Amino acid sequence: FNLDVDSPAEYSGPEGSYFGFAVDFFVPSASSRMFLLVGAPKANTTQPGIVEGGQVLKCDWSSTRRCQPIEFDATGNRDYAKDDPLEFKSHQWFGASVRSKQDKILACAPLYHWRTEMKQEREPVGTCFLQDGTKTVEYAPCRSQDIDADGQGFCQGGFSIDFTKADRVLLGGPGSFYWQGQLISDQVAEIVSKYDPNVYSIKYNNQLATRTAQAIFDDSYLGYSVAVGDFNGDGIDDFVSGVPRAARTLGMVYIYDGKNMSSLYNFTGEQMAAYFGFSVAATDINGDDYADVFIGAPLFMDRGSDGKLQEVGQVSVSLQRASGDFQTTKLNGFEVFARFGSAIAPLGDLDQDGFNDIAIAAPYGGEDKKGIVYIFNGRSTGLNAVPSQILEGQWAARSGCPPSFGYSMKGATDIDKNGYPDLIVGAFGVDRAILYRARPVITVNAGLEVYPSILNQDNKTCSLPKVSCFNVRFCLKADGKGVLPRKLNFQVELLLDKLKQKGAIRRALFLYSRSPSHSKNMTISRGGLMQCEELIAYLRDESEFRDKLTPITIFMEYRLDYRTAADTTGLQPILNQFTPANISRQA
Amino acid sequence: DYPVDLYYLMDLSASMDDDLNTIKELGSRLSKEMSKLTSNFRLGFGSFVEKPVSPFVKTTPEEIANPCSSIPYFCLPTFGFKHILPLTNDAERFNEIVKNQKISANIDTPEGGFDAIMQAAVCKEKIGWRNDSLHLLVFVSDADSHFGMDSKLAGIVCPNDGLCHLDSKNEYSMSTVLEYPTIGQLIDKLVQNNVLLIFAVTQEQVHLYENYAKLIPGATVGLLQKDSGNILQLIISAYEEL
Ligand SMILES: *[C@@H]1O[C@H](CO)[C@@H](O[C@@H]2O[C@H](CO)[C@@H](O[C@@H]3O[C@H](CO[C@H]4O[C@H](CO[C@H]5O[C@H](CO)[C@@H](O)[C@H](O)[C@@H]5O)[C@@H](O)[C@H](O[C@H]5O[C@H](CO)[C@@H](O)[C@H](O)[C@@H]5O)[C@@H]4O)[C@@H](O)[C@H](O[C@H]4O[C@H](CO)[C@@H](O)[C@H](O)[C@@H]4O)[C@@H]3O)[C@H](O)[C@H]2NC(C)=O)[C@H](O)[C@H]1NC(C)=O
Ligand SMILES: *[C@@H]1O[C@H](CO)[C@@H](O[C@@H]2O[C@H](CO)[C@@H](O[C@@H]3O[C@H](CO[C@H]4O[C@H](CO[C@H]5O[C@H](CO)[C@@H](O)[C@H](O)[C@@H]5O)[C@@H](O)[C@H](O)[C@@H]4O)[C@@H](O)[C@H](O[C@H]4O[C@H](CO)[C@@H](O)[C@H](O)[C@@H]4O)[C@@H]3O)[C@H](O)[C@H]2NC(C)=O)[C@H](O)[C@H]1NC(C)=O
Ligand SMILES: *[C@@H]1O[C@H](CO)[C@@H](O[C@@H]2O[C@H](CO)[C@@H](O[C@@H]3O[C@H](CO[C@H]4O[C@H](CO)[C@@H](O)[C@H](O)[C@@H]4O)[C@@H](O)[C@H](O)[C@@H]3O)[C@H](O)[C@H]2NC(C)=O)[C@H](O)[C@H]1NC(C)=O
Ligand SMILES: *[C@@H]1O[C@H](CO)[C@@H](O[C@@H]2O[C@H](CO)[C@@H](O[C@@H]3O[C@H](CO)[C@@H](O)[C@H](O)[C@@H]3O)[C@H](O)[C@H]2NC(C)=O)[C@H](O)[C@H]1NC(C)=O
Ligand SMILES: *[C@@H]1O[C@H](CO)[C@@H](O[C@@H]2O[C@H](CO)[C@@H](O)[C@H](O)[C@H]2NC(C)=O)[C@H](O)[C@H]1NC(C)=O
Ligand SMILES: *[C@@H]1O[C@H](CO)[C@@H](O)[C@H](O)[C@H]1NC(C)=O
Ligand SMILES: *[C@@H]1O[C@H](CO)[C@@H](O)[C@H](O)[C@H]1NC(C)=O
Ligand SMILES: [Ca+2]
Ligand SMILES: [Ca+2]
Ligand SMILES: [Ca+2]
Ligand SMILES: [Ca+2]
Ligand SMILES: [Mn+2]
Ligand SMILES: [Mn+2]
Ligand SMILES: [Mn+2]
Repeated sequence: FNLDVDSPAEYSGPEGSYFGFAVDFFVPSASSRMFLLVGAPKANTTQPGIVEGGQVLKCDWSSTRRCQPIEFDATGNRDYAKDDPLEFKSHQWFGASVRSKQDKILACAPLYHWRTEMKQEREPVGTCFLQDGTKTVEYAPCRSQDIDADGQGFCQGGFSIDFTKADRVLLGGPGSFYWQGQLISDQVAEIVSKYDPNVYSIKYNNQLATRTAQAIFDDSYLGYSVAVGDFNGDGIDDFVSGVPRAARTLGMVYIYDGKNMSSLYNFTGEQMAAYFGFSVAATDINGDDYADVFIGAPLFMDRGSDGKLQEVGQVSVSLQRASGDFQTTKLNGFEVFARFGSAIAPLGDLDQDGFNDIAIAAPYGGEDKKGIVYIFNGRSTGLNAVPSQILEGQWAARSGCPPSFGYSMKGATDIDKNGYPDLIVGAFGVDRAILYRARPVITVNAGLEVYPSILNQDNKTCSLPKVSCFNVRFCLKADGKGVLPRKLNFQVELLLDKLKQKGAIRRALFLYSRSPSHSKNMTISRGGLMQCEELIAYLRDESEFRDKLTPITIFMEYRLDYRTAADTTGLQPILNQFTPANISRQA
Repeated sequence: DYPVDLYYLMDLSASMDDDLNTIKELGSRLSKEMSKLTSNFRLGFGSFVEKPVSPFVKTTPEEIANPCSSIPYFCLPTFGFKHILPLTNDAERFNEIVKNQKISANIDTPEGGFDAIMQAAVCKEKIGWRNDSLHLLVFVSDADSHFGMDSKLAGIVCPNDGLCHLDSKNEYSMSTVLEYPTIGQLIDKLVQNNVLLIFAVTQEQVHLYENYAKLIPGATVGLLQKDSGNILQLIISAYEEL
C-alpha cells in the first residue's frame, strides 16, 4: 500500500528492443551505490555482423537516470573453420533473463544457436555470460557432445536462472532430451576456474543435472521457470521448477534436492492447459523460516457467476510446514484475459510489518490492456488474498506487442537505503522499466477524552467575565519503522457540535478562541513519549437555543504535513491503512 | 431441411504419413454422405503444420526447404496454417485437393493446430461462414497441439488477438508474430462465431483431447480408423438439432 505512485522513476532503453523483458538489482562491493539491471533481448548491438544480439544495461539510480550498456561480449561469430561459422549470436535474445547476486551479474541468451562440432547444424543450446567485476566468462552447459534433439541441442540453457545462498547457479533448460527439460547446477568457483575460450564443451565434475527419463515425459518443458529455497530443513537451497506441460498439459512443479539432484515434492495443476508452472517463486510469507511455494497458472479458467467460463489466471499459495506437508490455497485473478500470475516477485517486507509480502502481475489487465501489478501482504495465517495496492500501467500499446507492464519484476532490495524494500517492474512491449519506491509507514494512535460526559445546564467553574464549561483533552502519539526524521509536524483540527450542518444552531465553542473550531500546528517526536494537550470549551446558555435533545458530538481530526516529513529523495511517508482516520466521542 | 457448413482442417505434419490414406478416404466419403440429409451443403478445407521458427524446426539451410532431410525424404516446408479451399458447394473440387496433399515435417510432436482453428473461426469472410447455419469444424491430427505462451521458446511474446490474419497467399501471415491461442481465447471466439469443434484424433490422443472438449462448449471428440465412417456417425447424429 506504501508504494509511491506519485513520483516513480522512469527508465527507458532503445525502442523496439523489449527493454524490460528481464529486470533485477545490483549491489556490489562494500557500501557503494546501487543500480538497476534491465534486459533488452532484441536490442541491436555493436557486435560485428551480429543483428539484434541483445544486451543488458546498467542504469544508475543515484541521479540523472542514465543507462550504460554492460559489455558482456564484443566479438562476432567464431569460426569453426574457413567459411564455416561455429555459432550464431544474431537473434540470440541475450538478456531474456537477468539474475544478480552481490557483485555478480548473470545474463543468458536462450535463443543462442550453436553449430555442432561433428557436423554442420544450428542447434539452440543457449549460453550465458558471467561478470565478477572485470573478468567475463562464458557458460554453456548444454553446448556439449550430447547433440541433436535427443540430447542438449535444443536445450536453450539459460531460459531461466537464479542464485542460491551458497554460490551455486541454477539454470533451466526446457528443451533437453527431446524437450523433457533439464536442471543444471554448478558451483561459481568451478564456472570461472574451468572456463576456457578454446573449449566449446566444458565438463564440470560438481555438475548436478536431471538425467533423461522415459519417452512418455518428452514435451514437458521442465525448467521453464525456477526459484530457490530450503524445504527439506537442512540449510542447502533446493531447486524448484515449473513443468507446465507435464501430466497431459495439467502442469506440474518438481522440487529437487540442491545437493544430489533428487525429487523431493510435487505439485500438480487442476485444469488442462492452464499453464500451471509458468512462473514460480519461493519466499517465507508467514514468518516461520520455511520458504513457501507460489505457482502461477496465468491461463487458468474459472467459472463466472453467469455460468460462463472466463480466463482469469490462478496462483496457488502453498505454506511449508516442518512436518513435511504443505497447506495450499488458491488465488484467482481479477480481470479476464489479463493472465494474472504471469510474473511473481517476492518483495521482502515491503511495509516492514514483520511478514514478507509479494507482488503478482497481470500484464494484460487494466484499461486498454496496459498492465496491472497487485501487491499482497503476508500475515500470521499466510498471504492476504485482497491486494492493498494496485499498480497501473500508464503507457498505451503502439501497434504490435501490448505494453506487458508487469511481465517481469524483482523485489526485496532496498535501493535508496530508506529502510524499505523497493520494486522494479518491466514493460518490454513499450521498452520501459519503472522503479517504485516504498513510502515510510506511519502508525498513529489517537486518543480522545471528554470529561465530564454529562454537561449541566448551569455549571459555572472556569474563569470568565463564568459559564457552563468542560475540559477537552486530546492525546497524540506517532511512530514509524525505517529511515524517517524524528520530528513529524501534525496539523490538528477540532470541530465542536459538528452534527449541526452549516446553517443550523450551534451550541459549543472554545473558551478563549471564541470559535467552535480550533486549529493547532503540532510538532511531535516519534518514539519519545505521547504528547497531550488540554483546553477548555463551554456550552451556550439555555435561552439561546431550545434544542437540548441533539447530542453534541465532539469531533477531532488530524493530518500530517508530509512536506516537512519527506526525505532527501522527495519520498513522502504514508499512514497505515486500517486506522488513519480522525476520531469522535460525545457528551 | 437446414443449411450446414463443414470445414476440413487436416494436419500435414510428419506424424501423419501413416494416417494420410485414412484421411483421404475420409474426405471423399464425407464428400458423399453430406448431400443426403441436406441440400444446402458447402464444405471447405485447410491445412496446418507448425510455426516456421526455431526450436520447432531446424534452422539449417537444407532442412528449411526440406524438413524431411536426414531421413531422407522430400516433403513440403514447414508452415503455420494455409487456407486452401473456402467452403463452397463444389464438392468434387474438395476431393481433388485432398488427393494431392503431401506430407510436411517439423521436430516437436505437438503441432500448431490451435493457430489453424483460430484463423478458420474468426475469418467469416475468407472462409465464408453462412449467417444461419451449422458451423462445423472437423479437426484432424495424430498428436497433441501447442497452446498459449509455448511460443516464448521461439521468441514470440505478442499474444494472439483472435482476428483474421490471412495474407494474399491465404496463409497465416501472423504465425511467427503472434503466440498460439489459449483454450480461453478459443472458447471466446468459437462462440462469437458459433462454431462446433469436432476433435478427430488417434486412440492415444483421445483421453487427452476429450478433456479439451469438456472445457470447450459444444465441442465433441472422435476416433480415427481405416473405416472413417465413424466420424460421419457424429455429424449425422449432430443434425438432430431440436
Ligand atoms: C514427481 O513427479 C515426477 C514426474 O512423475 C517424478 O519424476 C519421475 O519419477 C519417476 C518415478 O518412477 C521416474 O521414473 C523412473 O525413471 C527411470 C529412468 O532413468 C533410467 O531409466 C531409463 C529407462 O529407459 C526406458 O526406456 C527403455 C526403452 O528405451 C525401456 O526399455 C525401459 O524399460 C525404460 O522404460 C534408462 O534408459 C536410463 O538409462 C540412461 O542411461 C543409460 C546409460 O547408463 C543409457 O544406456 C540409456 O539409453 C539412458 O540414456 C535411466 O538410467 C527408470 O529407470 C525408473 O524405473 C523404475 O520403474 C520401473 C517401472 O516401475 C521399474 O521396472 C524399474 O525397476 C525401476 O524401479 C522409473 O521408471 C522418472 O524418471 C522421473 N522423471 C524425471 C526425474 O524427470 C518424481 O519422482 C515425483 N516426485 C516424487 C517425490 O515422487
Ligand atoms: C540425496 O540427498 C538427500 C537429502 O539431501 C538424501 O535423503 C536423505 O536420506 C537419508 C537416508 O539415507 C535420511 O536420513 C534418515 O533420517 C532418519 C531420521 O530422520 C531425520 O531426518 C529428518 C529429515 O527432515 C524431515 O522433514 C522434512 C520436512 O522438512 C522431510 O521432507 C524429510 O523427508 C524428513 O521427513 C529430520 O527432520 C529428523 O530430525 C531426523 O534428523 C533416520 O531414521 C534414517 O535411518 C537411519 O537409521 C537406520 C536405522 O534406524 C540406519 O540403518 C540408517 O543407516 C540411518 O542411519 C536416515 O538417517 C535423510 O533424512 C534424507 N534427507 C532429508 C533432507 O530428509 C538422499 O539419501 C541422498 N541420496 C544419495 C544417493 O546420496
Ligand atoms: C462542572 O465543571 C467542572 C469543571 O469543568 C467539573 O469539575 C471537574 O471534575 C472532574 C471530576 O469528575 C475533574 O476530573 C478529575 O481530574 C483529576 C486530576 O486530573 C488533572 O491532573 C493531571 C495531573 O495530575 C493532569 O495531567 C490532568 O490534565 C488534569 O489537569 C483526575 O485525577 C480525576 O480522576 C478526575 O477525573 C476535573 O478536573 C474537574 N474540572 C476542573 C476544571 O478542575 C465538575 O465536575 C462539573 N460539575 C458537574 C458536571 O456536575
Ligand atoms: C536492428 O537492426 C536491423 C538491421 O540491422 C533492423 O532490421 C531492419 O528492419 C527494417 C524494418 O524494421 C527493415 O526495413 C524494411 O524494408 C522493407 C523493404 O523490404 C520496407 O518496406 C519496410 O518499410 C522496412 O523499411 C530492414 O530491411 C531490416 N534490416 C535488415 C538488415 O534486415 C531492426 O529493425 C533493428 N531493430 C532494432 C530494435 O533496432
Ligand atoms: C474523518 O475521517 C474519516 C476517514 O475514515 C471520514 O470517513 C469517511 O466518510 C466518508 C463519508 O462520510 C466516506 O465516503 C469515506 O469512505 C470515509 N472514509 C473511510 C476511510 O471509510 C470522515 O468523514 C472524517 N470526518 C468527517 C467529519 O468528515
Ligand atoms: C499553522 O501552519 C499553517 C501552515 O501549515 C498555517 O496556515 C496556519 O496559520 C498555522 N496556524 C497557526 C495557529 O499558526
Ligand atoms: C446476413 O448476411 C448479410 C450479408 O450477406 C448481412 O448484411 C446481414 O447482417 C446478415 N444477417 C445476420 C442476422 O447476420
Ligand atoms: Ca536442502
Ligand atoms: Ca513459510
Ligand atoms: Ca509486510
Ligand atoms: Ca526503499
Ligand atoms: Mn505431427
Ligand atoms: Mn501417425
Ligand atoms: Mn511440432
